[PDB]
Amino acid sequence: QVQLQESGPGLVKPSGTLSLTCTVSGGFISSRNWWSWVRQPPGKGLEWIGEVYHTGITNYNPSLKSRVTISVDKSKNQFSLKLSSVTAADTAVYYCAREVVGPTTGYFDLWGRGTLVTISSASTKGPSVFPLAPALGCLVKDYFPEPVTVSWNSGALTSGVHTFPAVLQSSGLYSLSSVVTVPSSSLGTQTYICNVNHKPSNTKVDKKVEPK
Amino acid sequence: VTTYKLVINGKTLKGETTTKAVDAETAEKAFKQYANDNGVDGVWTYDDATKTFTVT
Amino acid sequence: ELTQPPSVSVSPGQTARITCSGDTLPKRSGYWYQQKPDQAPLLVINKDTERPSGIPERFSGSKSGTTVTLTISGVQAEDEADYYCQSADSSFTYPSFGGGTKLTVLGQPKAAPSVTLFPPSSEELQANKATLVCLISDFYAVTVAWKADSSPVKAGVETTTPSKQSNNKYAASSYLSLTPEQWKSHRSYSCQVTHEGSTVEKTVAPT
Repeated sequence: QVQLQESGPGLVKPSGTLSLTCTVSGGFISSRNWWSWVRQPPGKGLEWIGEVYHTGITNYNPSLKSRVTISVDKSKNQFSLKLSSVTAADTAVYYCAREVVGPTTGYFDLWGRGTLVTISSASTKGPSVFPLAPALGCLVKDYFPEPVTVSWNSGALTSGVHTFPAVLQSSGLYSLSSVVTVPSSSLGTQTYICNVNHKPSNTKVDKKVEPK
Repeated sequence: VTTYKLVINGKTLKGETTTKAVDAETAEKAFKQYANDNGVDGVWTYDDATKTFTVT
Repeated sequence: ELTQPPSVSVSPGQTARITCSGDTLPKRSGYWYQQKPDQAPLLVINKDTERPSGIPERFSGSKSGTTVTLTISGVQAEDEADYYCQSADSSFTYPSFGGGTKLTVLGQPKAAPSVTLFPPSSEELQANKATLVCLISDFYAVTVAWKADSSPVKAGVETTTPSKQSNNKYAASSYLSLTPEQWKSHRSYSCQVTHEGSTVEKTVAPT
């Protein structure tokens, strides 16, 4: 019935302005609920940001009070978030939420799907690849556009292959690693090569791994 | 701005990549950073019709 | 400040309890949310006891002053998730959450993690960069720590949350970014992995 949907840019350069909009379907903003925003930095807990009533009344998290702005809009039945002077700490999954508020209590019953914004000043960049000489694998170090694909000896070796999730470093570049466990006897005969593809930067490289 | 390509024919590294630049000399500097960042050291050749670099 | 334990482990069929502590609890009301991974949080307990419409009957809550407790009688594999308590803050003006509790449920045989520490590659080091790779695999929630010689390093550390493997076991990774000068200025470097109160270490040194 009543649903919440986020929208807005999923990328903002540092010192820029994050702008999100939550659209309300199957119900009117004119209810006596407070329309709030909550965020979850990847791997961390929940953090309340602020709430708004349909009259325009606002209430903001004090640690963020200076640079937040929550506005309502009944003409298109949505309510917006604007976070300025964004740092890297603002990289988080952003959920708009409906808040039932009594005289003494407040809680969230309805949530939106949630959208991820990543605060990075970066440019499409071919990933640099380094060999982890032996368990063995490759290290993918500096590429900004997210989707990177790793295969091992073409699409042949798929037994005991693990590609770890990417991580966002301080510089704004992504990094990940893919490891495989192999017999400590097959070293001499088999020749191992790891294949990395980065569709946005249009990079396709193969690296051979050899203990030194 | 235009887009240039590079072919890598190194010992353990072999592949291709792209960047965007206004002149080929600036692109040459960009690909030189990439090759060094991955340890490749070789001989550079250039083809202007295909706008493609290649180091061996 | 709302306090709840970081992790609680069970096996199928028994009763599971998660306890959230906080000073403002009596004069206010607590609330409990369940978060399936990669999904929005789901409210599962209202006004310290009330079950919302849609949650299985096995989800009850209780309040004992400055203590709320979420109880799952007859736990099932469809409840392995993260659970957040929520209340008001010290000033009764803003909602506050807890640290969060990773509730693990399935009881396939407990697995001791296997750890591999990798040195910086020769190719990376000629580029004036150093990055140590700690790889943890084949375990069934894990904490990681880094030590330079005999002192804890809390700078240049990156950690990835655990991810299931092909063989249903969990795996995680950590990175330590250094300049090459710090790599050669220390005798060794150690990765310290704590898993369910059992700790395994690995060490590397420059060649």
